[PDB]
Amino acid sequence: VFKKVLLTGTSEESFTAAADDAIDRAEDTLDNVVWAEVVDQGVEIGAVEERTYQTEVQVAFELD
Amino acid sequence: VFKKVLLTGTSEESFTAAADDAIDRAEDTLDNVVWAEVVDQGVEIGAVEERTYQTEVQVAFELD
Amino acid sequence: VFKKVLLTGTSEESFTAAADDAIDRAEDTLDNVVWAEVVDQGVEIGAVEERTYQTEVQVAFELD
Amino acid sequence: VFKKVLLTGTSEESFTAAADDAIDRAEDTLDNVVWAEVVDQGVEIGAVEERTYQTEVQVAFELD
Amino acid sequence: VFKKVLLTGTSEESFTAAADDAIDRAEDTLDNVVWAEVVDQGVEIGAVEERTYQTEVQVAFELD
Amino acid sequence: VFKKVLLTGTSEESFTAAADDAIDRAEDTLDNVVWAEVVDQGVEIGAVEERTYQTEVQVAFELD
Amino acid sequence: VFKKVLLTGTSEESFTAAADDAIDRAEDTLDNVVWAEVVDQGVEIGAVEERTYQTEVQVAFELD
Amino acid sequence: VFKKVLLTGTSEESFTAAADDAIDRAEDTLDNVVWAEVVDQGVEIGAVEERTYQTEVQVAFELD
Amino acid sequence: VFKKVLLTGTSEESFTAAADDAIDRAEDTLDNVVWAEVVDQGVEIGAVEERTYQTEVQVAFELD
Amino acid sequence: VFKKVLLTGTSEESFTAAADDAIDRAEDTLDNVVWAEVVDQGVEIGAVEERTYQTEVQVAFELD
Amino acid sequence: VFKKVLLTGTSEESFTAAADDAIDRAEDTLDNVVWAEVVDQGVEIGAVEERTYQTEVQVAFELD
Amino acid sequence: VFKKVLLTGTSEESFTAAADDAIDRAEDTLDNVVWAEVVDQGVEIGAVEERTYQTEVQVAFELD
Ligand SMILES: Cc1cc2nc3c(=O)[nH]c(=O)nc-3n(C[C@H](O)[C@H](O)[C@H](O)CO)c2cc1C
Ligand SMILES: Cc1cc2nc3c(=O)[nH]c(=O)nc-3n(C[C@H](O)[C@H](O)[C@H](O)CO)c2cc1C
Ligand SMILES: Cc1cc2nc3c(=O)[nH]c(=O)nc-3n(C[C@H](O)[C@H](O)[C@H](O)CO)c2cc1C
Ligand SMILES: Cc1cc2nc3c(=O)[nH]c(=O)nc-3n(C[C@H](O)[C@H](O)[C@H](O)CO)c2cc1C
Ligand SMILES: Cc1cc2nc3c(=O)[nH]c(=O)nc-3n(C[C@H](O)[C@H](O)[C@H](O)CO)c2cc1C
Ligand SMILES: Cc1cc2nc3c(=O)[nH]c(=O)nc-3n(C[C@H](O)[C@H](O)[C@H](O)CO)c2cc1C
Ligand SMILES: Cc1cc2nc3c(=O)[nH]c(=O)nc-3n(C[C@H](O)[C@H](O)[C@H](O)CO)c2cc1C
Ligand SMILES: Cc1cc2nc3c(=O)[nH]c(=O)nc-3n(C[C@H](O)[C@H](O)[C@H](O)CO)c2cc1C
Ligand SMILES: Cc1cc2nc3c(=O)[nH]c(=O)nc-3n(C[C@H](O)[C@H](O)[C@H](O)CO)c2cc1C
Ligand SMILES: Cc1cc2nc3c(=O)[nH]c(=O)nc-3n(C[C@H](O)[C@H](O)[C@H](O)CO)c2cc1C
Ligand SMILES: Cc1cc2nc3c(=O)[nH]c(=O)nc-3n(C[C@H](O)[C@H](O)[C@H](O)CO)c2cc1C
Ligand SMILES: Cc1cc2nc3c(=O)[nH]c(=O)nc-3n(C[C@H](O)[C@H](O)[C@H](O)CO)c2cc1C
Ligand SMILES: [Cl-]
Ligand SMILES: [Cl-]
Ligand SMILES: [Cl-]
Ligand SMILES: [Cl-]
Ligand SMILES: [Mg+2]
Ligand SMILES: [Mg+2]
Ligand SMILES: [Mg+2]
Ligand SMILES: [Mg+2]
Ligand SMILES: [Mg+2]
Ligand SMILES: [Mg+2]
Ligand SMILES: [Mg+2]
Ligand SMILES: [Mg+2]
Ligand SMILES: [Mg+2]
Ligand SMILES: [Mg+2]
Ligand SMILES: [Mg+2]
Ligand SMILES: [Mg+2]
Ligand SMILES: [Mg+2]
Ligand SMILES: [Mg+2]
Ligand SMILES: [Mg+2]
Ligand SMILES: [Mg+2]
Ligand SMILES: [Mg+2]
Ligand SMILES: [Mg+2]
Ligand SMILES: [Mg+2]
Ligand SMILES: [Mg+2]
Ligand SMILES: [Mg+2]
Ligand SMILES: [Mg+2]
Ligand SMILES: [Mg+2]
Ligand SMILES: [Mg+2]
Ligand code: NA
Ligand code: NA
Ligand code: NA
Ligand code: NA
Repeated sequence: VFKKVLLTGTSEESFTAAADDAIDRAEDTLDNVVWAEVVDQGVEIGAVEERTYQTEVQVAFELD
Repeated sequence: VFKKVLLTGTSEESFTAAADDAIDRAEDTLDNVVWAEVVDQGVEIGAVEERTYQTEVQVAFELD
Repeated sequence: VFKKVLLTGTSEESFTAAADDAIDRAEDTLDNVVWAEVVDQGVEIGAVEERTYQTEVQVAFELD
Repeated sequence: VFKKVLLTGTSEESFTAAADDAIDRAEDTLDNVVWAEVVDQGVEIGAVEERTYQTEVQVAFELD
Repeated sequence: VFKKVLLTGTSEESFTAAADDAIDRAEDTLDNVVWAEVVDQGVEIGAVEERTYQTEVQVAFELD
Repeated sequence: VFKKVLLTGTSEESFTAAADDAIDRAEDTLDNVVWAEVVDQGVEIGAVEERTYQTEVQVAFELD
Repeated sequence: VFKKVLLTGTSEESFTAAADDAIDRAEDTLDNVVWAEVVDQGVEIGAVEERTYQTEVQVAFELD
Repeated sequence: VFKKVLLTGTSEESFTAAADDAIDRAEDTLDNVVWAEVVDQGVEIGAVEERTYQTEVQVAFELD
Repeated sequence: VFKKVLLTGTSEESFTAAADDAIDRAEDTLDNVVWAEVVDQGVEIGAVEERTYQTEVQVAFELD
Repeated sequence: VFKKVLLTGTSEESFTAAADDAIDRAEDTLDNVVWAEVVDQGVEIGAVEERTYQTEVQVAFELD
Repeated sequence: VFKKVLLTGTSEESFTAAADDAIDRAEDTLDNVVWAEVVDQGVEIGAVEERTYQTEVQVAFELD
Repeated sequence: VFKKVLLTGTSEESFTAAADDAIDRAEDTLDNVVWAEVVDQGVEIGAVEERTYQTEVQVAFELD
């Protein structure tokens, strides 16, 4: 059985790095992270010093 | 990093109040709730005394 | 077996009340109305005296 | 010919009132506003004093 | 309030049995599982001995 | 001209049999049922003795 | 209150004429047909003498 | 950079001609119109003398 | 078993004729073309002498 | 690099077996079939002796 | 009230840089640009010297 | 007439480079590749040495 958690990563560099940011967080607290599916991307502009890229992923991990 | 939990709030009054019901629950058990996105709305009719409005939200909260 | 009918309710007050308007109509002519799913919302503005909120629902009822 | 503008209204009270907020703004600056279609709803929580309901609408107006 | 968890069940027999596999897992660790919604189905072919059917479900459970 | 009715079939056995349940019902009351399109699947769990599979279909029938 | 019926019109000439075919049928049996929304288009090729264009519409009519 | 405007054209003749109606309007007031994407089609029936076909397009134009 | 190929037809006349253009091409090189499903429509404007209507279809053909 | 082909399998027994029918066909003519994603399901009723279940899959295979 | 404009940025380097290209343009002519949502990505290949990445964004800005 | 093939490119570096990987493959075996549309992105994590970014594209090429 796989379970997914819906995480939004951020990065001041790129959409790819914002995906990695979410995946890094999942791997910090979850065992057996197997894949991620991009479900949304955006950019925070007027509440941040630099533009922040965001990539939202469903991060899948195998249960047990 | 933001994480979302997928909650359905209920209310006998309105769709807005059913959204608040889910958000209240998230704020009970989660720190740093930042926003909610409506993903579905419905009404329970024939298993309840009064019509119950339901609003399903992805409730986003900042990790750490 | 459940069947759905696709109804748009209207109200000069709110989206919730426009949903109720469609559900009321379904309950007038159908037995065993069990639930409704919101599929669209809109507002009629320039052909009405007051803004009219509209909520379109799939209203489910149990057959037999 | 109709044209649509994509507006997000806000309200501290309800999703219906947040729709009205966007429609009010369209009627301030546009002639012949005829209808609005709800395309999204959400709630701002952790950057506001009170929860703020948001309703995003495509507001249609007749050209000429 | 209902909460959903996004689980992918697997089975070497059928899509229905892969749904049951996810639901079984939810019932192992969650109280008050009330319903599941199918959101995706697939088949793993070239990394398994036998084809494995997969059914991804949002499994809803009542909070409290 | 074809018309569709939106029916949810149920079964304690499988998604396929729940589709048949809706189609059987359509064929009971309609002439010239030609095809069905699956639009949703789910499982009722916590209000039934046994899990009940549900398959929602648009059942198409030729008018005249 | 508006209700919609989901009809597929056919024509050997065009998608527009296939829409009219469904609308004609609705106007034959329904009072107060107000609008139609195109939801799908297709072409039947290998079971017909000539290609047949099909346009599927939700045909809306005002109740009462 | 391209920008899109969301226009609904109308015609008493066809969906193609309703698309042209929106595109004509865009070309009246915009320079460098490059393409259009159909996003919706419908028919106005019960508020017009003759059925009116409508085609909604995102009309893209190159900025500068 | 049916297979689909994803083709975009073009025409200087209409969306229907652009669908036929793709279907003609499929029938040139494929046996047993049975149906087509419209998946997108658009208009090329600023790189062509005359506006070109485009209709994208999944063209289904029976294998064997 | 993976490539997908869009196949509809059929079966007089079940949706799972109709998926297998498409996958079998892909494995007949393609090397390195790795997975399939269900994209649609339906039932042919009024042109067949027995109801025929259909499952449409994107069948993925590794190139080279 | 927020308003969105639908812009496609281009870049010969990356999808992230194509998003920035659209956002830069919005910030050139609009005050209070607050966020952008990615709605599509593509690559222009056979009408350009080098591949051009494109990222289409809804760019949101606060009115007033 | 344009035809599309549905390819998933991979890269250990970025989503943009994974798109290029699919496009490179299409240009290896196809003449007149004109554009690509991103339809999905993901990351393979727990079956690879390094995270692998994947970008799925519909790659369009002109027939003849
Ligand atoms: C993808 C994305 C979507 C956003 N959507 C909203 C929104 O709908 N409403 C909103 O108030 N702020 C939104 N924001 C945040 C906005 O940019 C700003 O930080 C907040 O408005 C401050 O309260 C969004 C930010 C991002 C990156
Ligand atoms: C939005 C919504 C969707 C529902 N969908 C279903 C359904 O698909 N099948 C079902 O058995 N009950 C459904 N119900 C519950 C139904 O109204 C009733 O309470 C149950 O059927 C009792 O078992 C739904 C209720 C709501 C509010
Ligand atoms: C949600 C919604 C969508 C509508 N869409 C259309 C449309 O696409 N075309 C149209 O002519 N009128 C549309 N109208 C009606 C419009 O506001 C006006 O009453 C009619 O144009 C009068 O013929 C719509 C109204 C609502 C509430
Ligand atoms: C519907 C909605 C969606 C939002 N989405 C985002 C988002 O994707 N990323 C983000 O940083 N903030 C988002 N926000 C804003 C967030 O709540 C907060 O105000 C900002 O993060 C401050 O920078 C959103 C707000 C709303 C109301
Ligand atoms: C529904 C489904 C979707 C999949 N999608 C992907 C994918 O996008 N990329 C991938 O590398 N593997 C995918 N796989 C796994 C693939 O079949 C194989 O096991 C892995 O490629 C091994 O690394 C998928 C498997 C299933 C069942
Ligand atoms: C596919 C599916 C969806 C459902 N969705 C809802 C829902 O949104 N809200 C709800 O109260 N019950 C829902 N139910 C019914 C739920 O399981 C239970 O029977 C009712 O909550 C009893 O009132 C659903 C059941 C099914 C099978
Ligand atoms: C838009 C459209 C979709 C169709 N889809 C299917 C299908 O999924 N399966 C099928 O057997 N026939 C389908 N057909 C019918 C097919 O062309 C042929 O008439 C039947 O296969 C005969 O049994 C479709 C026809 C049209 C116009
Ligand atoms: C595509 C389309 C959608 C429409 N949707 C609506 C609607 O949701 N509600 C409505 O009142 N009128 C709608 N209308 C307008 C309706 O036909 C009639 O002109 C108005 O109801 C008059 O107020 C629509 C018209 C078209 C062409
Ligand atoms: C439906 C449609 C969509 C198009 N989308 C794009 C696009 O996203 N980017 C682009 O550069 N050109 C696009 N074009 C082509 C554009 O009109 C023009 O021919 C090219 O920009 C020349 O390089 C599109 C054309 C059509 C018909
Ligand atoms: C999923 C599915 C969808 C279909 N859609 C259509 C359709 O849109 N139009 C049609 O003529 N036949 C359709 N058919 C075929 C229909 O049942 C019948 O075999 C044909 O109408 C014979 O020409 C479909 C069949 C299936 C299984
Ligand atoms: C995302 C994207 C989508 C496009 N879609 C189309 C299309 O549907 N039809 C078309 O003629 N050109 C399209 N083009 C443009 C195509 O690559 C080429 O520049 C034009 O065909 C020249 O007229 C598209 C380009 C991009 C980047
Ligand atoms: C976007 C993406 C989606 C995937 N989906 C699935 C899936 O649904 N089921 C699965 O078994 N593996 C999936 N995988 C593959 C998974 O990560 C792992 O390699 C396989 O499970 C090994 O059999 C996917 C991989 C990617 C990159
Ligand atoms: Cl989710
Ligand atoms: Cl828009
Ligand atoms: Cl329907
Ligand atoms: Cl495809
Ligand atoms: Mg930096
Ligand atoms: Mg988002
Ligand atoms: Mg009360
Ligand atoms: Mg729901
Ligand atoms: Mg009042
Ligand atoms: Mg509507
Ligand atoms: Mg107040
Ligand atoms: Mg939003
Ligand atoms: Mg076995
Ligand atoms: Mg999946
Ligand atoms: Mg049994
Ligand atoms: Mg459902
Ligand atoms: Mg003729
Ligand atoms: Mg169809
Ligand atoms: Mg005329
Ligand atoms: Mg519309
Ligand atoms: Mg001509
Ligand atoms: Mg297109
Ligand atoms: Mg048998
Ligand atoms: Mg289908
Ligand atoms: Mg360079
Ligand atoms: Mg695009
Ligand atoms: Mg490297
Ligand atoms: Mg994918
Ligand atoms: Na989730
Ligand atoms: Na219906
Ligand atoms: Na817009
Ligand atoms: Na394809």
